[PDB]
Amino acid sequence: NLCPFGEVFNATRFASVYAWNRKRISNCVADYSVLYNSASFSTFKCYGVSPTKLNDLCFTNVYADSFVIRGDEVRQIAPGQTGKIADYNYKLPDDFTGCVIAWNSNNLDSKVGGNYNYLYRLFRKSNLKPFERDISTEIYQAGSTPCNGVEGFNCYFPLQSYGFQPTNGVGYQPYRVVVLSFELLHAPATVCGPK
Amino acid sequence: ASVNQTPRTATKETGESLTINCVVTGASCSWSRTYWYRKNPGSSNQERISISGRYVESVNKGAKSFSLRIKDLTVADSATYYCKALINTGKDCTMNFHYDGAGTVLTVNQ
Ligand SMILES: *[C@@H]1O[C@H](CO)[C@@H](O)[C@H](O)[C@H]1NC(C)=O
Ligand SMILES: [Cl-]
Repeated sequence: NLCPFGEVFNATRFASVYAWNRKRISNCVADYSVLYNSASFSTFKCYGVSPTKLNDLCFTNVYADSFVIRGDEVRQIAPGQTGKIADYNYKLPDDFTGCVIAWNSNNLDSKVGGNYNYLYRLFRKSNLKPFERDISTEIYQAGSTPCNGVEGFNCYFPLQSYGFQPTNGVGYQPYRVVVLSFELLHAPATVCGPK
Repeated sequence: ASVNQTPRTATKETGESLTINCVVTGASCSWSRTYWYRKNPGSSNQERISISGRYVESVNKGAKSFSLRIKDLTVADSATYYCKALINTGKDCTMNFHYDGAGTVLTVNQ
């Protein structure tokens, strides 16, 4: 009966942003007041909905995307943004209907000597469409000469590690991010609030 | 669930070669190779291994395995080598996370 939002926010592991995860939420009641009444988030921004009114709303489906980025990239998780993350890793649509939530996760995701287990995509032939995901590992041809799957000058591996160090300032620290999409289609609603 | 990497340790003389195998274990879902990397003694840095020349790799989806081969071993190749994979998980194989092998400690002599 109760939507499994705990599993999303509380999960011990989070995805790399380039390999971001999505959880479908359906056929359940969701008490969103638990989120918005929580002071543990550094970012909590909604588009097209007022969070306080969620507990009295119904949607066809809810989607929860989650991943880690650095603090000064959270700005890119908004409609109409550009940057390595927005262009090449995770893109919201211009008409996004949902909420972006984030918090500093230095005390989980930083490691002494550096945590290299979080990755992002540095290059791509074209920008991602909204909610597109790209997990490929092809050598990126940055010049005119074909790479033939070999690295070298202007032939670049496309993923790069963040390398999160606890001694880094907060703009460079890891942030966990949860994007809630609220989908409304001409179909029976399956995700409603306590009212 | 995991990646089983063999051998766990290895000692070789200059000129020989090393083969490392990584078997994706406890997975009913698909997976993909991400990259291989090394950690040099006394450093926390992870140096991704670019596949070319004396570094040959292969992938065998039938055996749920991927491998790396290093030719013309030199003393400076002494390090611990890791394989990283991106594995789908969960009931419907709808989530993914990266998993590393437990590593191959290579010592090169002569
Ligand atoms: C995470 O787990 C704790 C367990 O005590 C719970 O109180 C909390 O509400 C959970 N978080 C969310 C967002 O549900
Ligand atoms: Cl091989």
